[PDB]
Amino acid sequence: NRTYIVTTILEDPYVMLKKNANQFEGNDRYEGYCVELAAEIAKHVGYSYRLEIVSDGKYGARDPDTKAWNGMVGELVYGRADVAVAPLTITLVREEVIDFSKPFMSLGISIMIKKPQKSKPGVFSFLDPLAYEIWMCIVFAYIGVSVVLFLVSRFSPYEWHSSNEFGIFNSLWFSLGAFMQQGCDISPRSLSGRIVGGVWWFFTLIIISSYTANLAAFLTVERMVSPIESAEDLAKQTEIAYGTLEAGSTKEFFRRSKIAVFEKMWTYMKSAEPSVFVRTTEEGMIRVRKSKGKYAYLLESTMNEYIEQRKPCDTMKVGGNLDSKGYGIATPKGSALRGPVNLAVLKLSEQGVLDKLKSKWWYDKGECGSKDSGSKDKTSALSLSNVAGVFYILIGGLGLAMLVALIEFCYKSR
Amino acid sequence: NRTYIVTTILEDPYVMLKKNANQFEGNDRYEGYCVELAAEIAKHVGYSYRLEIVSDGKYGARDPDTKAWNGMVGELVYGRADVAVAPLTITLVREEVIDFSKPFMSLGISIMIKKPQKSKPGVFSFLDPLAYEIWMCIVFAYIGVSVVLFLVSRFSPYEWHSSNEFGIFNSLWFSLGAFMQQGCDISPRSLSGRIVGGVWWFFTLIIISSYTANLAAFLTVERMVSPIESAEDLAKQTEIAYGTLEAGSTKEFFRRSKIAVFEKMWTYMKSAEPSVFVRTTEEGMIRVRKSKGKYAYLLESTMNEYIEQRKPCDTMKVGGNLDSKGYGIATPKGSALRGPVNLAVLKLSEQGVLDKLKSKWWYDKGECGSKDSGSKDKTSALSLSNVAGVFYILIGGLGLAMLVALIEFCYKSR
Amino acid sequence: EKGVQVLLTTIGAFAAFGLMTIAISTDYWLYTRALICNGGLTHSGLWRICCLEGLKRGVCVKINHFPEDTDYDHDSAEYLLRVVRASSIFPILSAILLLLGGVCVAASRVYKSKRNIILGAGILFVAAGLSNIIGVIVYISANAGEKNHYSYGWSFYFGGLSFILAEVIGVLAVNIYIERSREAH
Amino acid sequence: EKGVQVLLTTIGAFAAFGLMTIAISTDYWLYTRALICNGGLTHSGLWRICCLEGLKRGVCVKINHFPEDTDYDHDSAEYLLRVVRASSIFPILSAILLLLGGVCVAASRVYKSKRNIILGAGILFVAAGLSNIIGVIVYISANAGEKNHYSYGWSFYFGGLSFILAEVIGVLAVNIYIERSREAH
Amino acid sequence: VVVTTILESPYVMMKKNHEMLEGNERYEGYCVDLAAEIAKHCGFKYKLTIVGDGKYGARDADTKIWNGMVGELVYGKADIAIAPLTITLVREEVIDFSKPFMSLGISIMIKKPQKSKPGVFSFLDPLAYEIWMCIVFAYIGVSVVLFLVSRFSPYEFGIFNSLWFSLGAFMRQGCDISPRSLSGRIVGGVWWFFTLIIISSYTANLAAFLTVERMVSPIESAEDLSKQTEIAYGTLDSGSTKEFFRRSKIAVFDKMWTYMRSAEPSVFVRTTAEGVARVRKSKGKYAYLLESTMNEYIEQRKPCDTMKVGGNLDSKGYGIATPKGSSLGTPVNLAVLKLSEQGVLDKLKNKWWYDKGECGAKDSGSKEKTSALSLSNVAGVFYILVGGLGLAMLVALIEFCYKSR
Amino acid sequence: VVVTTILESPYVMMKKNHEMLEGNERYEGYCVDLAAEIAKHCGFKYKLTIVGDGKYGARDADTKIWNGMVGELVYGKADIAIAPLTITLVREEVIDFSKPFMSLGISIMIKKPQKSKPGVFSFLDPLAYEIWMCIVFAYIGVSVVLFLVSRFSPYEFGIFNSLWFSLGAFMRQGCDISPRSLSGRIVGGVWWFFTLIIISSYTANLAAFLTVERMVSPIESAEDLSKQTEIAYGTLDSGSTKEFFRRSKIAVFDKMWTYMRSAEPSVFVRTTAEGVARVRKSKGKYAYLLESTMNEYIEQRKPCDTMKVGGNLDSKGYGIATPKGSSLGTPVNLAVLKLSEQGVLDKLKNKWWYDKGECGAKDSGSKEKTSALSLSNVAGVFYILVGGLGLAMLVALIEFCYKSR
Ligand SMILES: Oc1nc2ccc(-c3c(Cl)cccc3OC(F)(F)F)cc2[nH]1
Ligand SMILES: CCCCCCCCCCCCCCCC(=O)O
Repeated sequence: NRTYIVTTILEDPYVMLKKNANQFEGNDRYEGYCVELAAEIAKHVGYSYRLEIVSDGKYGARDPDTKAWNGMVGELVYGRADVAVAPLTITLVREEVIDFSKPFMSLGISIMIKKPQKSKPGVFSFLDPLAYEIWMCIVFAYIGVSVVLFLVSRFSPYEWHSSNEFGIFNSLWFSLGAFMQQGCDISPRSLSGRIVGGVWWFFTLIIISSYTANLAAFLTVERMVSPIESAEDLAKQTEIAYGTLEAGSTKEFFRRSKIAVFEKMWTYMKSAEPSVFVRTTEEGMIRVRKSKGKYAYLLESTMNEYIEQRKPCDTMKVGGNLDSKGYGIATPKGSALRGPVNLAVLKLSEQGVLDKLKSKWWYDKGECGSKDSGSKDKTSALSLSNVAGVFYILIGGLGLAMLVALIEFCYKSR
Repeated sequence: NRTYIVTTILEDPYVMLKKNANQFEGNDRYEGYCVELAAEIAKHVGYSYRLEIVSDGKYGARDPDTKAWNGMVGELVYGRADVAVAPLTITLVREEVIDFSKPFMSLGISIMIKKPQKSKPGVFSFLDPLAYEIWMCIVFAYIGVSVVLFLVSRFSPYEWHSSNEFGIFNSLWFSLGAFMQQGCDISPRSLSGRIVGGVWWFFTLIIISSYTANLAAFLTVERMVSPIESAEDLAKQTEIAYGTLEAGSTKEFFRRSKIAVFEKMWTYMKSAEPSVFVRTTEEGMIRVRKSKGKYAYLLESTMNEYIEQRKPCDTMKVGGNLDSKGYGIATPKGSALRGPVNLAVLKLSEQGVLDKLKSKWWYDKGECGSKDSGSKDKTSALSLSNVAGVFYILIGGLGLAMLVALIEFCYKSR
Repeated sequence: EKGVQVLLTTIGAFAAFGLMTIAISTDYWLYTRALICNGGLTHSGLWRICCLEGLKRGVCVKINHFPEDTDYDHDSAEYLLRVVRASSIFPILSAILLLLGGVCVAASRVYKSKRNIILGAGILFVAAGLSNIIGVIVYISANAGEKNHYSYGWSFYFGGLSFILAEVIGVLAVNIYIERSREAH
Repeated sequence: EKGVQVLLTTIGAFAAFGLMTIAISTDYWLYTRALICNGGLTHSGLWRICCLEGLKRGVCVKINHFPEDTDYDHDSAEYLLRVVRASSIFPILSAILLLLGGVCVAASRVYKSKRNIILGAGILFVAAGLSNIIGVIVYISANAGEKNHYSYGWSFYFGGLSFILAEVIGVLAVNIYIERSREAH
Repeated sequence: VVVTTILESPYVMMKKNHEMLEGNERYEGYCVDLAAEIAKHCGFKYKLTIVGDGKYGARDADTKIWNGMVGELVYGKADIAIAPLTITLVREEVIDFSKPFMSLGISIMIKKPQKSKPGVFSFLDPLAYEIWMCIVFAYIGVSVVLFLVSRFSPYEFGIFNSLWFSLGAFMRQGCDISPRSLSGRIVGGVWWFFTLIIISSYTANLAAFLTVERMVSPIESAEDLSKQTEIAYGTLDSGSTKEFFRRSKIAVFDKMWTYMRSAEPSVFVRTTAEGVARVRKSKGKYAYLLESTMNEYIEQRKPCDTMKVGGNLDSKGYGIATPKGSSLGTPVNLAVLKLSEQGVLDKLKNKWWYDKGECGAKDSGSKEKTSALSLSNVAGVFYILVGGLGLAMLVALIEFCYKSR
Repeated sequence: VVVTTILESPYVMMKKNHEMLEGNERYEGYCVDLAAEIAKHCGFKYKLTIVGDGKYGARDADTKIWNGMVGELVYGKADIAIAPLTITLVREEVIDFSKPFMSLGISIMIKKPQKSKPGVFSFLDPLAYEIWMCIVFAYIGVSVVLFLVSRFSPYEFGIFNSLWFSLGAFMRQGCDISPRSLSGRIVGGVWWFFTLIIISSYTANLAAFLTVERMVSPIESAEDLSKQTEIAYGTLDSGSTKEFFRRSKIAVFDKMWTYMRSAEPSVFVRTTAEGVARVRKSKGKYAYLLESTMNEYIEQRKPCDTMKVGGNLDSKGYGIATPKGSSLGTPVNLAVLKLSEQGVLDKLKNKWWYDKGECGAKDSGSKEKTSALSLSNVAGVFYILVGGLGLAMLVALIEFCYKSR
C-alpha cells in the first residue's frame, strides 16, 4: 500500500484551514467540500491519501515563453502529484496533458447584484406626492382665506348690528370643511364671501386632483419596475454598470465571445470609466455592496451562491447561467487511478452525496440562513406602513380634543 | 446625325402611356419622370432620341441555363439599344457587362403600413370605463334603494301621522344626490334609513373610484402606444405581420442577409402562415389596406412614396431606409455616350432638376395632396369630442326641465 | 286616487307575476355562440340552450352549469354562484312573493277592516324586486368567462318590467296603508 | 379686552414691520450651492448671494436674476416673474402696508371719535399678508430650475411671522371697529 | 462512420423533404448540426443513422443484454452515438462517454399564470385587510370620542348621531350637523383629513391595479411546491425521474415521493404528452416535473402556454458515446470542448430553442391592454347593497312590532 | 499603393497607440476598415497615408490648380483616395469616381426636446380650452334655466343664488339650498352628472400627464422649419451647404436663404463645433443644417443631447476616387458593389456609429421616473386665489361706500 498525493488548494469553501489548526495534524488539519469528496473517493477506490497545498497557490496555466505548467497541473504532469481534487475547470489545454474525471459540479457565469432592501416606506410618506412648500403654502393660504372671509362678512354694520354667522372661528371651520370637500352648516350670502368661497373651492379641487393623480403615478411607476433577470436586460440598458475580474478567464470568455449579446457587453465593458473591472473578487463584492444597486458583478455561480449565504447577505445571484462548465477531478496521463475515480464520482452523483455536501457547505453553514430566500408577498396592495402617519395624526388629534374638552370644562365650571 | 434608342419600361410613374395615346405618336405618346430626364439628357449631350418599350417587359436577369440576358440589359448588350433611362438598380452582375452612370435617385427598402385613421372618439365614449350592465344595474339599484328608503321611512304611523319628509320623490332626490357625492337638504333620522343611506354611500364611493381609476388606465395606456418607427421594432415584436414580394430581389436581400435583425425577420417570414408574402405589390397594398393595421408590407422607397400620394391614401411609409441603392442610366460597354451621360446626370443633380421632377411626379400630381402630411397636434389633452355626450345630455335635460315647467304652470293655473 | 288604487295594485301583481313566470320558462334570454351548434347562433335561457341554425335547428338541450373542471366543489364562491344560478331560486322566489302579495291584496278587499295585511303585500312586492335584481346579477356574472359578442333578448326585459311593476305596487300599497291608517286615526 | 386691544395691535404692527424689513435686508434666506464658491456653501438672500467657505468667504455679491439666455425679454411669464422677483416689490409692499396701518392705528388713538380709520388699518394689515404670501411663492418658484439639496434659513421664517402677526392684528382691528360701532349704535 | 441516433425534437426530427432528399439531409436537428463540426474537427466520414429500437439503453435484469442505441455500440453495430444520452454509472462501465456537451437537470413545468377570474370582494384588493380593519376601529374611536366630548363638555351629538357624522364624513357626503365646539371640531378635521388620504389612496392604487398587469407565479422553487397541497405534480410512470425521487434521501424530495405514490387520482402519466396536457388543462393545479430541455423547448413552441419555473433539482449531462477501445474516443472528447469554449454549442442552443421561436422569446412581444369593468368585477358591492336593504326592512319591522307593544 | 486619406471621425481618427504602433495600424476608422476589404478583393498592397493639406479638393478661380487630396491624385502623387469625398461635376471631369459606398444628404440637427419648465396655468393642460370655455357657458346656461324655472313656475332661487348652487355643485361642495320642484331637480341632476364626469376626466388625464412623459419635437421636416420664426437655423460660412441654398430655386429652400442672409445676429458659423454648441445652448431655438453622417455620429456620442430630425433635403454620395486612366478603376467600382450587396458596408456603418455607441442606441436605456409636484407646477392657482381675495375686499368696500350713500 502506497499513499497517494492529492494536492488541494485553499480556495473557500472547497478547502479551509480549521478554526484552530496548530494542534491538529495530517488530513484532519483541513475541512471542506473537496476534503469530504476525497474521503468518499478513497473509501470507494480503496486507497489512503495525504493532502497537500500547492506551494505556488494557483490552479493551472501554461507559461508561454518557458513552456511550463504551473500550479496543480504542473504538480500532476511532473510527477509531484497523483490526484487533484480541487476545483479544476475543464478546458482544452488541461485535458490535452492530463485526464479529467466526469464533472462533480456544473456551473457557469452569473450576475451578482446588491440585494434589494426591505424599502421601509416611512412614516409621513403619504405627503410625498406634494412638496413641503405646497403643504405649508396651503396652510398659510387657508389662514388668509379665513381672515378675509371674516373681514368681508363682519365689517359692515348694516349687516352686523342687526346678521352673518361668519366669525373668525366659524370662518376657519368653513375653510377647513371646504378644503376637505365636506360641507358645513353655513355658507356665505354676500357677494364678497361667495367670491372667496368659490375661488377657495377651485383651489381645493385642483390640489386634491393633483394629489390623487400624482399618487397614482407614483404607485403605477413603482409597479412597472422590472428587476434584472438576464444578461440581455443588462445589454439593452446602460443605467446599471457591470464588470468582471480582469485577471481571470471571465474576461478571456468575454473578449472572445461571438454572440451579439456578450459582444455588446464586452464593448461596453472596456469603454466605460473609471473602472467597471476590479482587481479582486472580494473588492467586487464590497463594491457592489457599496454601489447601492448601481453595479453588477459577474462571477462563477458557486462563489455567488456562497457569498449569498455569508454575512452581510446584501448580495443576490440573479438570472441563470450565461455559459456551462464543470469542475472535475484530474489525474496524470495513463494513471491506473482514472477509471475508479470517474466511476466513483458518477456513483456519488446518482446518489445524493454531492448534493448533500453542497447543501451542507453552502446552506447549512449559511450565516444568514435561507428560509426560502428571496420569497416575498408579491402584492401591490397598499399596506399600513404607507399610511401610518395619518393614523398617528388621527390619534394625536383625538388626544388633543380630549385635553381641550377637559380645559373647556374647567373654564366653564370655574 | 443618327438617332439613338432609349428602351424605357412602362413602370409607373417613370413612364406612363398618356390619357389618350391613340391620336398621339412618337415620343409624345409617353410621359413620366424618365421621359423628362431623357429630354434633359438629350438637350445636354446634343442628340435626338426615339423611345421604346422592351417587348419582354422586364428590367434584366441572367438566364442560368441559356446564359442569356433578358429585358433591357439584353437589349443593351446585344446591340438593340444604345441607352436605358428606366430605373435599373445598380448591381454587380449588371455592372460587369454594361456601364452605369452615377445614380439619379437613391433609395432602399422601407416599411409600408396602413395609415392610422382619425380615430373619432365617438359620442357616449365617457361611459366606456364601465360596462352597459353596470350602468343599468346602477339605475335599477337606485330605484330599489329609493323605494326601500320611502318604505322604511313612511310605514310607521308612530312617526307618520305626527314626521319624516322622506316621500318617494324626496327619496329619489336623496339617492340621486348621494350617488353624485352632493348633499341634500334632508338626511335619515331612523336606523333603517341610515343603514340604507350608508350602504348606498359605500356603493357610490366604490363605483366612482372605479370609474376614475379605469378611465385613468384607459388614457395612460392609449398614451404609451409606441408606433412602429424602425425595423428592429418589428423584429422584437410579433403582433403585427409583415412580408415582401417573393418574385423580386427583396427576398433575395432577406434570405442572404447576415445582420441579426434582418436574419430574425427572415426566420419569421417563411415560418408564418398562411402567407405573409403576396404575389403582386398591388395585392400587398390592398392587403395592408384591408388588414386594418395588422400587416406591414416591405417595399422600395419610391413606390411607397408614390402610393402614399394616390387615392385611397390609407397608406404610409414609416421609418428610414433599411438599405441603400441607386437607380441609374445604363449604356453598352465602350460606348462613346458614357461620359456625357454621367456628367449630365451629375450636372442635373447639383441643380434642382431631379428634385424638381420628383416633386412634380410624386407630390404635385398627388391625388390626396400633402399639406405637410402626417402632422398632428401631438397633444394628449382631452378634447370636446371625448365628452360631447354629456354636454348633449345636459342640453336635453335643460330642455326637458323647461317643458316640465310649462306643464307645471299649466297644471297649477288650470 | 278614487279608490281604484287597489285595482292597479292587484292588476300589477298579476301581470308582474306572469311577466316573470313567462320570462323564466321561455328561454329567449341570450343571443350568442357556444360551439354546440355547427360556433353558431343560439337563443339561450335560464335552463336550456337551443341552436337556431345549422343541421341542429329547433332542438333545445339543457344547459349543464357544471362542465368537468377542478373548480367543481373546490372554489367556494364560484361553486355557490353556480348552485344558485342553476336553481334560479332568486327569480323563482320573486314570482312567489308577487303571488303571495297579490293574494294578500285580494284578501284585503275582503277583511277590509284590517290594514296590516296590505303592509305585508307592500313588503313582498318590494322584496320581489331585490330578489329579481339579485337574480340578474347572478345570471350576468355567471355567463362571463376568463372578443366574442352577445346580445340580450326579450325574456330578459320581461323580467325587467316585473322589477319596475313590483316596485311601483310596493309604493301604492304603502300609500294605501298610509291613507287607511289616517282614516282610522 | 380691557381696552389694551389697541396696544396689541400697534405693538404687533411695529414688530411685524421690523421682522419684514429685517428679513429683506439680512440675506440669510437660503442655504444651497451655486458654483460661485470654490459648488460650495452659500447663505443667499433676496438681493445678494454670499459664499461661506473656500477662499471666497465673507464676500457677498449681488444676485443677477438675468444670466444671458434667450428667455430674457422672450418668455412673457418667465420674464415677468423675474422682474417682480428682482424688485421684490411684494415683500417691500408688505412692510409699507404695515407701516401705514400702524400709523392709522396710532392716528386713531387720537381722533378717537372716528372709527373708519381703524377699518383702513385692518384692511392694510390683511393686504400685507396677501402680498407677503405672494412674495414667497414668487421667490420659491423663481429658485427652481429644470438631485441638489437646499435649506431655508431664519430670515425666511421672519417673513413668516410677519404674515401671522399681520393677519392677527387684522382680526383685532376689525373687532375694535365692531366694538366701537356697537357703542355708537 | 455509423452515427447511431434517435429521433426526438430538436435533437433529430424528420425533415419535410424526407422522400426527395435521402441520407444525411433526410434528418435535421441539434445533433444533426453538431455531428458536422465533430466530423469537421476529426475529418472522419459519417452517415446519418437511426436506432431501429426506440430504447436508449439498459441491461435486462435476467437476460443481461444491452437494448437500444447503446446495444449497437457494445456489439460493434456502430462506432459513435451523437445523441441525447445521459451519463450514468451503468452506461460508463461498458462504453466510454465524452465530456458533457449540454448540462442538464430535472425542472418544473407550470401553466402560464393567467389573469384570474375576478372574485367578489375584489374591490377591497387596493387596500390590505389591515387598513380596512383599522379603518373601522378609527370610525368607532372617533364616534366615541365625539360623544364623550359633546356630553361632558356640551355647548345633539349622541352616540347614534356621532356614528352617522363619521360615516357621512368617510363617504364625502353632507353631514346633517356639524360640531360647534372647538373639541368637537378638532375631531372632525382630523377625521376629514384622514378620509381624504384614504379615498385618494384607494382610487390611486386601483388605477395601478387596472393600468398594469403584474402576474406572479404561485411558486418559484420546489420547497414552495412540497409545502403546499393545492397544486399537484407528477412524473412519467417509467423513467429515471420517478427513480430519482425513490432513492433520494434529501428531506424535500423524500417528502414529494410520499405525495406521488399516495395519489388520488394518480399523478403519474404514461408519456410526456399526457403531462403537458394535464398542465394545460388543470388551470394551474398541476406541475409536471421533467428535464430542463423539453421544458425549454416546449416553452418556446405554440400555443406558448407554459413556462419553466425554478432552478434544477439534479445535475446531469448528455455525452457523446464511443465503444470501449475506439480511436475516436479522444478526438470527440477534445472536440466537444473545442466547440464549448468557442461558443458553438451555445449558438446551436439558441438556434433550435430560442431563435426559430414561436413565442417571441420575451414579454416585449405582448403589449398592455385594458378592459371595461364588468359586473363580475364589482358584484360584491351590489350584494352588499341588496343585503343592506333586506336588513333595513327587517330592522324596521322589529321596530314596528316593538313600537306596537 | 498610396491610399490618400484625411482624418475625420469615424472615417479616420488617430489611434491612441499612435507612437508605439506605426504605419497602417497607426490610423483607425471607417475608411481604415474599408480599405482592407477593397485590397482583399483586388489584392494590391496599400499603405495608410494622410493628405498633407487639409482641403478636400477644388480649383482656384485664378491659379487653376487642384489643392488638397484630389491634387495628389491629379498630379500622380498617389493612386487612390479611400476617403469621404462627395461626387460632383467639377471633380468628375478630372478624375474617375467609384460608385457611391454611402448615400448622403443634408439634414437637420436639434437639441433633444427636454422636459420644459412648467408654466403657470399648467393645471389647465389636462382639458383643452374648448372644454373650459364650454364649461362656463353651461354654468351660465344652467343657472339661468334654474332662475326661469323657479320664477315662472315657483313652489328662493334667484339669479344670484342659482349661480351659487351651480358653482357649489361643480366643486362637489354642499349646496346651501336644493330645488324642491321637479323641473328644478331635473336641472340639478344633469348638472350633477355633468360634473362627476368632468372632475374624473381631469383627475384621470392628469394622472396620465404625470405618469407618462411624451415629448414631441417642435418640427419633423423643413417645411415646419421655414414657416415658423421662433427657431433659428444656420450653416457653415464656407461650405457647399450655403451654396446649395444659394443656387436652389425650390420655393422652400429659397425661403430659407432669405432668412439666412438676413440674420440678426448671424446664423452662420466658422466651424461645425460652433453650430453644435449653439444648438446645445440655445435650448431648442437653433437648428443646425449639416450632413446626415456627422448628425448621426454626434447623436450617438456624449453628452447625447441632440438628434437628427426629418428626412434629407438633398441626395448625394461619397465615392472612392482614382486618377484618369488607372487600372484600379474597375476593381474598386466592382468591389464597393460587392461589399454593398453582401452587406459589409452596413455592418461597418453599425460598427462606427450605433455599436460602440455611448447613448444606448434606443430610448430603452432611459426609464420612467416621477417627481413630487412643486410650487411652480401649481402656482397659477395660488395667484388666482390671492387675486380673488383682493377682489373680494375691493368689492366689499364698494358695497360699503354705496351702502353708506
Ligand atoms: O416672506 C415670507 N413669507 C412667508 C410665509 C411662509 C413661510 C414659511 C414658514 Cl413660516 C414655514 C414653512 C414654510 C414657509 O414657506 C412657505 F411658503 F410656507 F412654504 C415663510 C415666509 N417668508
Ligand atoms: C346649454 C347652454 C349651452 C352650453 C352647452 C354647449 C354645448 C357644446 C356642445 C359642443 C359639442 C362639440 C361637438 C363637435 C366636436 C368638435 O368640436 O370637434
